[PDB]
Amino acid sequence: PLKPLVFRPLKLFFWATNRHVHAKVVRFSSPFNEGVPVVDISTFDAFNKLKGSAPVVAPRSLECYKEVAKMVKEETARQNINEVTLHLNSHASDRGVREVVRELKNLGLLVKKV
Amino acid sequence: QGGKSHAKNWGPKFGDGEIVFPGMIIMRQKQGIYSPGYNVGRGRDYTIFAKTVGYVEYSKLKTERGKTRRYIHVVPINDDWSPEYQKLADELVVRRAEVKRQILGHHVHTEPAFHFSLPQRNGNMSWLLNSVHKFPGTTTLA
Amino acid sequence: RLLVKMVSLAKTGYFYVTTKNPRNTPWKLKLMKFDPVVGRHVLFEESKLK
RNA sequence: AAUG
RNA sequence: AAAUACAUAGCUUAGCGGCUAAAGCACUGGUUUCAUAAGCCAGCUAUCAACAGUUCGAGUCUGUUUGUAUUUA
RNA sequence: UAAUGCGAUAAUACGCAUGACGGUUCAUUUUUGCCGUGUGUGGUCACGGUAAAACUUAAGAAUCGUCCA
RNA sequence: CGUUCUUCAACCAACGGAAUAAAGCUACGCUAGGGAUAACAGGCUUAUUCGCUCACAGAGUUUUAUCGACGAGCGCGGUUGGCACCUCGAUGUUGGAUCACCGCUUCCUGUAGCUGCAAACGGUUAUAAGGGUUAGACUGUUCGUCUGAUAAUGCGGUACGUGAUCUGAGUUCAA
RNA sequence: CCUAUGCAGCUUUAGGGCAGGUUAUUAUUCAAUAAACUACCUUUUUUCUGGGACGGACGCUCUUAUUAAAGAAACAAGAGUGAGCAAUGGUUUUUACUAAUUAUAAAAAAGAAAAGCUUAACUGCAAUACAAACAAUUAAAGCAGGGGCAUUGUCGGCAAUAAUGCAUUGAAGAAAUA
RNA sequence: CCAAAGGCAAAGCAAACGGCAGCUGUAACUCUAACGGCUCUAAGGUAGCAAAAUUCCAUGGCAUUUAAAUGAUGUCCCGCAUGAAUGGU
RNA sequence: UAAGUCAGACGCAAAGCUACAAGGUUUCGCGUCAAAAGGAAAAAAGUCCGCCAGCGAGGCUAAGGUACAUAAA
Ligand SMILES: [K+]
Ligand SMILES: [K+]
Ligand SMILES: [K+]
Ligand SMILES: [K+]
Ligand SMILES: [K+]
Ligand SMILES: [Mg+2]
Ligand SMILES: [Mg+2]
Ligand SMILES: [Mg+2]
Ligand SMILES: [Mg+2]
Ligand SMILES: [Mg+2]
Ligand SMILES: [Mg+2]
Ligand SMILES: [Mg+2]
Ligand SMILES: [Mg+2]
Ligand SMILES: [Mg+2]
Ligand SMILES: [Mg+2]
Ligand SMILES: [Mg+2]
Ligand SMILES: [Mg+2]
Ligand SMILES: [Mg+2]
Ligand SMILES: [Mg+2]
Ligand SMILES: [Mg+2]
Ligand SMILES: [Mg+2]
Ligand SMILES: [Mg+2]
Ligand SMILES: [Mg+2]
Ligand SMILES: [Mg+2]
Ligand SMILES: [Mg+2]
Ligand SMILES: [Mg+2]
Ligand SMILES: [Mg+2]
Repeated sequence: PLKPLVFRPLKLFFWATNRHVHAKVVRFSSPFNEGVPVVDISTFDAFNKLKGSAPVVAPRSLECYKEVAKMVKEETARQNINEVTLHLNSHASDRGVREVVRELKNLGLLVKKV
Repeated sequence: QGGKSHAKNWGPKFGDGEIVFPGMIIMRQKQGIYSPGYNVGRGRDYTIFAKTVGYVEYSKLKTERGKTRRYIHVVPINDDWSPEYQKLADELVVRRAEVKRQILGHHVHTEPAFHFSLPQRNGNMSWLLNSVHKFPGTTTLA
Repeated sequence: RLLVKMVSLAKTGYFYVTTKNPRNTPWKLKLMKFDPVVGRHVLFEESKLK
């Protein structure tokens, strides 16, 4: 019962590793050509930012997950992006990824699964 | 003693680069050996049909768990994936019917012409009869 | 298994034909379904198909 | 209440 | 080779999905009799042709290998 | 793809750490056989296929072991 | 009383289902057709049957004298089968009487070796088809059992030879 | 011997009838009706088949050989079925799970189980195709109405491949005429 | 023997149309079973006769008949599937 | 053409059934016969070469042949 594939110009991707969570926004013109990444934010950037001001425990923490969502919201708002579609895979069910997605929805970004 | 079940023609109907129109059947299969790609659909018996005007494509994908997945795609005419392609497809559908009627000839009638009018229900044409037949517009109020 | 008639409770006379097993569900079956005579969903009650 |  | 039935303690004979069991003869012990039979009392036989399946569970339902009738060539 | 991977509190701040040896799992079409179609007195014929089956020598990658020659 | 819509039921399981329903005998039989289809004979095939070669294990016990096997190959068209090619505007059945032509895989009358061949009587192999191959009891028989003699009482093919030459006991019409 | 738009005679607890007699019921001073017995009249008693009879079979699915497009026959071979489910249907959430069917290498953004709410197992239509002698049989984007769960996706029954029957005649609910 | 399914009749009728079983144990050595046990049915074939105009094994066994007997006669007998007015001897 | 046909046969090459038999039977690919005269192999439906509108005492070839029958070393 796999559903047919639907092409979308803007998609959100997550890459969950042992140490960090990476979020990217990529624009596509056709499935046969490479995309162009417009946003590239990971918990590594948030950790370097918060640690200077507010001590955090480690990159994989609730404080950094919310910080990553906030930074993603600013970049999309500046570029006039308000709606994205999430790419679902094994990493999409990670607890860290789910926290970031919840924060993005509350901030105002409309994320669609289908 | 003997006997045989009616044959089911499993298999592909089109190859790579062949043009299709909406509603055309591409694959008849008993199990989901092939999966739907872009611009296609799937029936409850794993029949794959086209949903736009374009050309058929085949591709293979390797999944996370090491399995092999096979897709069927329909590519637009000029690789146009913009949302404006839908209206172009609608015009092509109308044009195709006109081409077919011209080739067939006038004596292959495509509409009925009875000595009576078919009833109207819910704003559409219905093939079911009413209890009484009457001429349209031949009566006045009261 | 048996065939039964689900009759509208609006007294419009509309009905549906369904299948029921009297032993597993030994009570009158009731469902919400569309009634074309009225134009909205109403309550239907099981009755003998005869 | 058949038998030895 | 076709076709219809049946293989149940020592022998006839219940049973044909809830556990693996009924009834009569035989056998064993006791009682009655001077003793033996009949008559009386209490017991005992994992009680289910052989193999492979179905099912939570089969003597019980489905196939195969054996034996016995019955009809046909 | 070191913002990696793996872990026996298994969480990831801490532990092992990208080299080197050893053992496993993955080019003149390697060139022979074989198969298919066509033609055929049953083969002194032609073309193609084997990412369907047998068959060669490497080089690399992924684990794993290791005070290291 | 009639029409439309929403629906269902019975026999249709010989399951495209309808003349509402609905079993047999004919050797007393009749008509129209087929060798498009059987029974006798011919044809094709050779599993089976029969024969030969290899095999020489095993019995005999020095001998492959003689008997004889697992297994494999080849041949024959005579046994039991398979097919449906010829004949249904007709190719007379079994056995015998009468009279025949051919093959040799030889029962007797011949020729030459071997032998567990002293002689006699035998055994086996090779070669040989000119002549011969008996009279009776039982049985419709082919066959089979038996009796008295005989050099010996061979097998097979010929529409399982032979009814425009004979026979009619059996089989196969009406009692 | 077999094959017919076959024919005839005979038989019976094969179907239908009453038209003589007997019998039963009723009525008038040699009559009327009949699920009975006898007599009589009329009608029916498939096909396939290595000849016919005897036996077996006739619908619909899966698998095997005739290679790797589809299709393909024999009284060839090996297995199923004439259903079940008021949830085992629809839809959301969670995860130490990834099975089973008559048979089968289906399926990881998918399923199964657990928890919650529900009846789309709808009304009226439908482009275009698969298949196919015809009849029917199969898949389906999309439009309007009323709904379910989500909060903008899906639902016109069930993983898929079997669980069926034309027309006629009869019956039921509603509506329009006369 | 009138049960079941029919017919007829006065609720009865078989010289009306019809039917008339099976398993198992037992006597000195053996064999056989005079004699027991069980199931079922409306009833379970009695006398007589019997290799038959009736017998599948079959050309049954024995005796007579012939030099020689699938023949004939006599005899033995639960007889595939004999039998008493569709009569038995 | 709202016509005729719905009895097919064999050769080479595969598979099922039979006995990796049949001039057997059931499917399948090509060809020939059926509806096809002429030439070669003895006669020769299905094999090999090759498709006949008519006449002629011209010529070149295919399959197959080239001491006699019988044309050509
Ligand atoms: K029929
Ligand atoms: K004839
Ligand atoms: K001689
Ligand atoms: K035959
Ligand atoms: K009588
Ligand atoms: Mg069947
Ligand atoms: Mg409806
Ligand atoms: Mg005594
Ligand atoms: Mg005649
Ligand atoms: Mg013939
Ligand atoms: Mg034939
Ligand atoms: Mg000789
Ligand atoms: Mg002779
Ligand atoms: Mg003769
Ligand atoms: Mg007579
Ligand atoms: Mg017939
Ligand atoms: Mg059609
Ligand atoms: Mg919605
Ligand atoms: Mg669905
Ligand atoms: Mg008599
Ligand atoms: Mg008399
Ligand atoms: Mg026909
Ligand atoms: Mg035909
Ligand atoms: Mg033939
Ligand atoms: Mg002809
Ligand atoms: Mg020349
Ligand atoms: Mg010459």
